[PDB]
Amino acid sequence: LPHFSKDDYSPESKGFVENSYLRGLTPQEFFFHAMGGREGLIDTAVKTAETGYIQR
Amino acid sequence: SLDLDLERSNRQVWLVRLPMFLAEKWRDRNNLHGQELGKIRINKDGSKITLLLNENDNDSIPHEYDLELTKKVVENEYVFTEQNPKKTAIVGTVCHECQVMPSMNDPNYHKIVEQRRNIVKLNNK
Amino acid sequence: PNEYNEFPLRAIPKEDLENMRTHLLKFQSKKKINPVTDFHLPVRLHRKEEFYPWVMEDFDGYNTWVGSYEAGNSDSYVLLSVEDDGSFTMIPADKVYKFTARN
Amino acid sequence: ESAPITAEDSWAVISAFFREKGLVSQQLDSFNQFVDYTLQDIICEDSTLILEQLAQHTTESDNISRKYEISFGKIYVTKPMVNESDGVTHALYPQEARLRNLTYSSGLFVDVKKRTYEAIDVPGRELKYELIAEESEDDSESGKVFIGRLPIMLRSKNCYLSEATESDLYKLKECPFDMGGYFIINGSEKVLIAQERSAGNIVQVFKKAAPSPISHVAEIRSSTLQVKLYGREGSSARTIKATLPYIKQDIPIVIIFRALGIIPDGEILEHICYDVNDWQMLEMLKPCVEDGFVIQDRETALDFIGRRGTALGIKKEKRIQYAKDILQKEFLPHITQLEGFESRKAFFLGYMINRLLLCALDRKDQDDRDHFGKKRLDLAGPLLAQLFKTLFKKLTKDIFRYMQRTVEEAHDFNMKLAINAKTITSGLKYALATGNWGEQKKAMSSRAGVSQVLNRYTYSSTLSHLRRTNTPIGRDGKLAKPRQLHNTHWGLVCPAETPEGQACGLVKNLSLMSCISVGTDPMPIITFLSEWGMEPLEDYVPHQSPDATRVFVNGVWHGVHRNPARLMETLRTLRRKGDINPEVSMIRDIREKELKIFTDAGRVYRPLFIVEDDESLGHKELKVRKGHIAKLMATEYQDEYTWSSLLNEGLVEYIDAEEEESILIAMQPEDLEPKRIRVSHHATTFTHCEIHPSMILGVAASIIPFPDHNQSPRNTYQSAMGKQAMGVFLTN
Amino acid sequence: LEPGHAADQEQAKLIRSAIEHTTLKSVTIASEIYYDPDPRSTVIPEDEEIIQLHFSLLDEEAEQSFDQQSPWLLRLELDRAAMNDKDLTMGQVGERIKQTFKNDLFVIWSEDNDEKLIIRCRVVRPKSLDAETEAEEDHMLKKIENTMLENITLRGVENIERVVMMK
Amino acid sequence: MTTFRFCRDCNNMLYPREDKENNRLLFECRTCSYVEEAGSPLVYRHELITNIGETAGVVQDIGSDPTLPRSDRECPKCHSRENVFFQSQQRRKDTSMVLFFVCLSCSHIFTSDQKN
Repeated sequence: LPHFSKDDYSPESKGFVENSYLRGLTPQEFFFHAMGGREGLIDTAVKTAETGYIQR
Repeated sequence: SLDLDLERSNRQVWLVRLPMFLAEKWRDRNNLHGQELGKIRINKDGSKITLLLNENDNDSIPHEYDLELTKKVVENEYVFTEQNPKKTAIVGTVCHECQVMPSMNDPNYHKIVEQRRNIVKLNNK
Repeated sequence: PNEYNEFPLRAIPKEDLENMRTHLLKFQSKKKINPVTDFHLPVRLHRKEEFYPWVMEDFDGYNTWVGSYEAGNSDSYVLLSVEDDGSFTMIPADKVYKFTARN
Repeated sequence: ESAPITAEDSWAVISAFFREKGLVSQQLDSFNQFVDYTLQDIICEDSTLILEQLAQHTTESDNISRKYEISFGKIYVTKPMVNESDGVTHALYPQEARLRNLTYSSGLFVDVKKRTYEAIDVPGRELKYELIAEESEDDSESGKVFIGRLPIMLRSKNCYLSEATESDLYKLKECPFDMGGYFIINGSEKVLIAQERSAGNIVQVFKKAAPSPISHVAEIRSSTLQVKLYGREGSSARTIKATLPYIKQDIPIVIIFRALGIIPDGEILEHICYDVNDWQMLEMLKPCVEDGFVIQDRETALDFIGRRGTALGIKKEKRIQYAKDILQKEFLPHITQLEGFESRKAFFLGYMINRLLLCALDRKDQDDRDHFGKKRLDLAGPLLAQLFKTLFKKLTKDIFRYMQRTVEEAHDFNMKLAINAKTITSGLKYALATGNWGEQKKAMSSRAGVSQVLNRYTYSSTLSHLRRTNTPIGRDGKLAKPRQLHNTHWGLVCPAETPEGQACGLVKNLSLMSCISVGTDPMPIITFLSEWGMEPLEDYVPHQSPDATRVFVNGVWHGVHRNPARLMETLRTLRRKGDINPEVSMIRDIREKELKIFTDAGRVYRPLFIVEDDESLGHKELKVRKGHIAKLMATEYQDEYTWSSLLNEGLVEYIDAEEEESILIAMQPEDLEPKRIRVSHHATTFTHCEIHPSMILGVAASIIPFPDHNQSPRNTYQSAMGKQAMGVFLTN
Repeated sequence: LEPGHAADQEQAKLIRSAIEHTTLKSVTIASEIYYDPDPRSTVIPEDEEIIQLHFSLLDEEAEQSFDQQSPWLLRLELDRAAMNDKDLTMGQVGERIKQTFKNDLFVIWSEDNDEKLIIRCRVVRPKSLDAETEAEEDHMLKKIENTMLENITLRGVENIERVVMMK
Repeated sequence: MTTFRFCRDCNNMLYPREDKENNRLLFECRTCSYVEEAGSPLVYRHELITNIGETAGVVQDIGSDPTLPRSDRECPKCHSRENVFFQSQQRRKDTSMVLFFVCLSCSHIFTSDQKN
């Protein structure tokens, strides 16, 4: 992410959310959480159709 | 129209690169009659060269520019002339390579760069 | 350090440039070639307007150079001819040709 | 008054931004660019039409050869208006178009001039034509030939709504809460959704799995060139071959250099490799030299080329000339088209194969195909330019055909009869109404869904619809990577809001501050760049200076340079001081010693702040101060000092998704000085700041409260369901 | 594995070596194609020690065939670790199968005790070769060297890329 | 390590040849009459696996890259405590995570792995 420095391997820089839903998410971990959710959304949206074909 | 004139080709010739606008302004035919239009000044160390335009010219052009050296030694470049099969005549061998840039001291630089802005805005694609 | 030398800037009139059409003659080599020794005078230069490339052949035919026109040289070069008074006269550049030696 | 900045000032600046630009500015600006500039150039491309009728030699009086010349001039555009069946003409307003099922459009007027040349056809002699008749009605209003009707997008420069005040909008009965940005076709509102495309003029290196002999590929699109490297890693046999257009068999690279004009073998490697010491580079190039050394002749390669053409049995010399012309006509057209630019093409081919071989030596990786900096967005403007070019070409072809037909009968043609003005109008109306982006005959294979009917269910639904982009990949295509969210979407795309189903990830919605570039000329940039100390590519010798920065402009190499740091500082000084418009992008890559300049159209950019080192405070700080914020408040309450005032003073900067690779941004301003858990970032060389993180969200998700306390799919679901609520879609 | 060898790691590693596919290109840290104009003596001191070993250890037939050795060499600097990993003895595996296959490549080889495992692979051809053929030394030998590295199997079974131990 | 040699006449690379009556190696240009005497029996070399130590790559003007991190380690030569540090810029899969430090003043390269 443009806010980091080159060759950074710290956990907070590689997608670690140390906050909670009661506390609140900072922007970067919010972005990483968004990608994590997008993966499962795609999973459902397509593998519905593939499983349908196999079932038929 | 076959032989080459090398009797006066021994003298070294400068290789200077002029800016497009300055070079085009110097292609004027009326000023080609051997008129003294400018002068050069060389530093003692030779690192800084200043081209000063003579006051005989119009005040619409900057009268000061600076020169930078590209290669300290320049080899395998020759200057020739061809006149009326055509008769060719070598002029000399190239000695140094220099490039012209506008001088900051002369305020007219800004003016021409202002004209450069005038060039930038009008044309579109 | 402010000592400088004086070279007046002169030019060549139209009457001389009308019958004197200039062409930049460039030779491709890794060695300092000079026509005093590497060319046996006289030399035969011909074209065998830019469709026919230039051919410069020696009297004995040992030194044959073929020259082609390279276009798009956006740098409009100038020729600084030294006169008897030490002044420099400007000559505009018309065309540039690059020469290569025959195998 | 020299104090730092608080988030309140951030919201002040954002308020100014929306008070200056608007939420639909991109469509309006693309349409204005198209109407003002591109329309003229599309006709000026093909101004001259020529008919050369030779003498039939039937009789002596039929020995005269004729030439007919047709030329075009200016373009004039009227305000929209309609002519009823009675022939009466009255200005058309959107209310009448809506209620009466009309089409909001205007008329186009073009100047036409005609010339006739006649020559005496003497056999064995060149025809010498002379000017005899020239019809040009520029001095009369009859010279303006009516050519067709063009639809107009609402609130654009031509439309009557552009300068209407609130009382003007009420008496004409507008909603003041309407923004424009849509056409009225057949009495229904249409909109064009942005279309995503992969950029051109960029060399890309790919890789292959190895059941096949292929090992690496280098692609460029300008016409396509493929320079492939065949031979597995570690083997003795190395092959590098190029695939030229209209040549099937393909021929090696050393043959290309020989045919191109570089005969000596030693110069080949100076063209390819720019570091003398490296031996692996030359080791991989050895077999190319060995194979290409056998033939020192261009003409064998040209004979190779000549055989593979459709025509067979051609004489050798004609094949030589044909293969010679192929190089300057169709080989890398994006560099140049005219004769005599061979050094540039040779060096560019060397650079391409150098990059391929570098990737082949594991010093770098494959190019990422998902990087959002290598993608352009086509708005209404470019699409209209495409269709207008096609239709104008067909119309002028039809004019030429009819004029030839009437010449065959020796009848004078009326210019007002040869033109079928219905072609342009019918084609444009059909394309905008149906959406099939192509000719009526070939609409089946054309792009679809480009034009959609505006959604007025709720106001936020209209807002979300006028800000939508489509990625034209098969929505049943199983490529997962284009669907997923990518690291380059930060701040330019809303992460929450995306459809569900087959269009998941493929349909994108911009954030509140991701604009798009219009387009600008690269010629002044190149002229200035050569002015300030750039050595041309013709006079470049690798060995004299092997530590030279390369300089690119829109993907064509123009030469090298020696001291780039001061050039970058001066260029950014001029960009920040208004000498160049800030839509131009200028990146420098230190590791590879490269400069890249982009001035094309279709790049998404967002605003950012500027960090400069203040010595009086002893550390870095923003250029913005409390005085500027006070001026902004004064101007906003007075509703001067606007957003462009900030832009031209070097206080903010527009950054695209490519320059972002070489910057550092402090997200909160207080992070620049030396509940939740916020960590102090170790950086101390900051260059920009985030105006506010909230703007990384679109328009749909800007209504959820406390969105960060929610699971992300929940934010997506509400961003979907926010377009089905019932409410006042318009106040009229 | 077998019931007896199941509990011990050593027989397991012997079997693992006996199963995996081993080829020459995998076992040479430098299978370098070098010029070998006169194999009698060299400039490199390291191979000089190996020279006199076999030059005092070659049969009369090898003395006659001295001239058959190619004007180029497959000079094999062989990695110690890779050679010892597959339990590969230098002499037997290096030469028995290789010369038995087609009687194509003879070798001057050292015992494993030298610090640098250097093999000199010199192909063997009849002197009856044609003059045009004999002139094109490099042309035959590069091709046969590639066919040598790629198409010689020292030990193992085909198509099995890797074999791995597990508990 | 075999090096390409170019003919002095037409810059073409020299091909090897043998001299049977003197039994000596020569380099000849197939286009001209130039022949030069070989100085070593080493003409070609084909290594297989590269035992190359990882390199920091281009170093010139690396201190002006503002996306590169910093450290307070002390220079072994000029005794300065400001420098730039980065991982190996060669992109092999199996490269270790060994750092590289470039000093700010003397532009000296060193590593964090001080193996004797």
